[PDB]
Amino acid sequence: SRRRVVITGMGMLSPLGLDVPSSWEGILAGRSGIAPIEHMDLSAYSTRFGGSVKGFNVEEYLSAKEARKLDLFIQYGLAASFQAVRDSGLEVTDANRERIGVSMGSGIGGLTNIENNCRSLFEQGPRRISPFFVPGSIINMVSGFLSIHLGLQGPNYALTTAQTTGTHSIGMAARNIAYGEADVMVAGGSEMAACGLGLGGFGAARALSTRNDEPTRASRPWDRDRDGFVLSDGSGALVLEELEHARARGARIYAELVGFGMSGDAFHMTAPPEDGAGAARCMKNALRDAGLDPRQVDYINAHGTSTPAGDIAEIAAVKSVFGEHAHALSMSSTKSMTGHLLGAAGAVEAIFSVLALRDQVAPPTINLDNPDEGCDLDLVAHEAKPRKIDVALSNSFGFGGTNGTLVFRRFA
Amino acid sequence: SRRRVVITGMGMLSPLGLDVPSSWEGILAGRSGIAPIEHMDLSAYSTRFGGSVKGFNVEEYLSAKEARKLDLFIQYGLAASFQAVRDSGLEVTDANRERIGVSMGSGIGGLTNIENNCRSLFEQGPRRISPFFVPGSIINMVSGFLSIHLGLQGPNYALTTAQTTGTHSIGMAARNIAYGEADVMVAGGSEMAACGLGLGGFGAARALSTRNDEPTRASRPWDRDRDGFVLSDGSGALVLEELEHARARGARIYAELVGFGMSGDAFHMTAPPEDGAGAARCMKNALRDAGLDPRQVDYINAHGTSTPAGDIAEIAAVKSVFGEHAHALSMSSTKSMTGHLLGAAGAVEAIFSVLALRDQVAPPTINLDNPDEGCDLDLVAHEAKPRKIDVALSNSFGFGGTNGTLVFRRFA
Ligand SMILES: COC(=O)c1cccc(NS(C)(=O)=O)c1
Repeated sequence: SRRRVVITGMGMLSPLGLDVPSSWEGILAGRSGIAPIEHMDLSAYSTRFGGSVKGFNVEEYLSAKEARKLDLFIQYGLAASFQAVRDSGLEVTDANRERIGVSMGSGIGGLTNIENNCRSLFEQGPRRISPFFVPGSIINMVSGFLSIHLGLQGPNYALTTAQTTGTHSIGMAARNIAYGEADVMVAGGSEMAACGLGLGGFGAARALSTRNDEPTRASRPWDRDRDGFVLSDGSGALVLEELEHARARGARIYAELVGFGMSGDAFHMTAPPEDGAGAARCMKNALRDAGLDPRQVDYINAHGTSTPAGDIAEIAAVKSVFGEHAHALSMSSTKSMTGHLLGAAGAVEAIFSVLALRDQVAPPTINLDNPDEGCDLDLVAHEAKPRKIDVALSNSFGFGGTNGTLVFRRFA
Repeated sequence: SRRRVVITGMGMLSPLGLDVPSSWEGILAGRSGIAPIEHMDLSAYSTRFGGSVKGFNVEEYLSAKEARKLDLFIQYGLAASFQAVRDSGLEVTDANRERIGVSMGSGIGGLTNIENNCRSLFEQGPRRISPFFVPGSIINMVSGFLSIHLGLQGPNYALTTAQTTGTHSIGMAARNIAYGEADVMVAGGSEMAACGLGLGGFGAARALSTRNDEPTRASRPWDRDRDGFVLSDGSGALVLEELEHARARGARIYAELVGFGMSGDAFHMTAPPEDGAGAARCMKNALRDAGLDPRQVDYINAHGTSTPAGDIAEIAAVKSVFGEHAHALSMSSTKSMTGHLLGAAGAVEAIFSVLALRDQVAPPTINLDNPDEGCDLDLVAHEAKPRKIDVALSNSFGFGGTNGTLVFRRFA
């Protein structure tokens, strides 16, 4: 019978900071982490900026010897996972190791590593392919390398549901705990798709902002002048814990995870439907799961990708789910500042939602100068809004029309 | 209390055939799907063979427009899903479409398209990358495209847990039904890693059989002359359905999925431990989930990959779990014949496990000419064995020490 799941630990790499509090500081100040990309030459690309992780030192977590074998996406997952576990103060013993698992997801996984090894194969032949290519690049190795390093013998898996990976990864880890399969899960995602194939691939789709000359203003969710999403890199991890297990060890509890919703648009491979019908079905699943009256929802951390079609469909989905109460809650897209971390977006945004609850403040949607046709909600334009937040909601929407919703609330 | 989950439809592309009955005819006759890989220069490669899908006609499934947009691994999963849905007799309606979801996974995803779009990027630059590169290539697009073609609005996701993908996909789909989030799920996996990056990547780790001279004898699980796994292509898809829902529409029920177990080894990135302690915990977990005593098990579809470390760890884990019953059960590796479909291994093997229940026969381990040290179990060497099978287990172990077990039971 269903058990309660709380957040005891969190960890992060974002374009705004090398940890949770440095990133959060940035969210509330309305700072941008978007800048021209330097690790490669992008003069042949229509988009030349992104949300880079700045000054990451992997040797704060791992040996240079192991780091050399692993794609940045894994290094980012491990970094945030280590932060989360440390921040929970949990000690892994023989008594508990079978009851602690991990679910860290990614959309694309180790694409830099695959690109480079493709370069070696086409330039020099198959004998130049790294022996570490596969285990150093595949999406499930954040879960595997984390389990090897900490000795987690619990459920060990990884989702790839594109831009919804983070939300789904957290939600299903919660179901693991709630229904007895584990007492603790390390959950979230990591992405690093800032290579030629990513910026080029999203380029060819015409899916990205091309505001090369003002990169900090490019991601402008619900603004009339938005021209696509901003590609960003990073990681989010949370320690999810069964409540009594958290109590029994005097764990500091940030919030409760009360509800998780999934739905498929069954509409289009890449475009969300204009109405947000699938997003609406997903949010309703989440509220029912949480046993809530929708008027209890105080903050929504929107997906808010800064795409024409994506942003407007959220507004419809929300108005549709929350009727007149749509006008009373506060909804923001932190992707105004971080950009879109793809498979990591749901993970870092889950953490912002939990810190919104702890600090009783809605983060801003920056660059929202001229809200677009029908974008007439409290979108927290420009500046953080101190306010009462008892129940917070994090949405994610991805290619394949795959939707995920997380519901958190204050815990007493 | 939990809802019972049965199998009402199954679908497959394998190296043994273009559907289930053809595949299963191969398995029981002990035929091999392994052969030199064609229309592809493997001169510079230590491995020149594997399990191809022979004669696949995607225009039976998709228009040529929509098949050109999609990586072969998506084509293969869609073919298995469409087969499985057809095989179930299920009718999708506005009344049930919110209760039908998809969890089709992949280990590696769209390598072939990454290779080809890479060729474009290096030779000619980023402007030659396909607009459909990203959505044509990412692992969740079997779930995505299937949901769009059939109007499935249920839980829509994808796992990627390396060689455990297929087993985890089916188990977690079963969970979605058992606990009332869906009444039907299409679950399993697909893979097409028979490109340069795949043969090269697994080549570079010396993980592959190089018995180039006798490709049909290369896969020889538990035989003393084994020298690594054979790389194979294809897909498996099962329609999972809540029992009362199947019964109401008078569906043919193949068998019941009664148990699902997971564990992590927390040992090595690619090698299991010697004693299979992790696989042991995973099997124990599945049998507990099924309310089953180990003595009740009759058949095991092994992971049985034909690696030296992997084949022997599995024997130790079967001896540790089953003790005095370990020689009475029958355990064969159908990879002896199909080779290793990686993410799709668990799905076609769940199907072979369901048909071992239907037809009351253990598939052979072919090539088991000389059992190795301590490989003294009933491994069904050379030839299919008719016998009593009430309960059958399917095992999948994966890079990152990610373990998954499914327990099937006869239905009446
Ligand atoms: C996966 O383990 C569970 O116990 C469980 C129980 C109930 C529902 C679910 N849904 S999910 C997490 O697979 O999306 C899982």
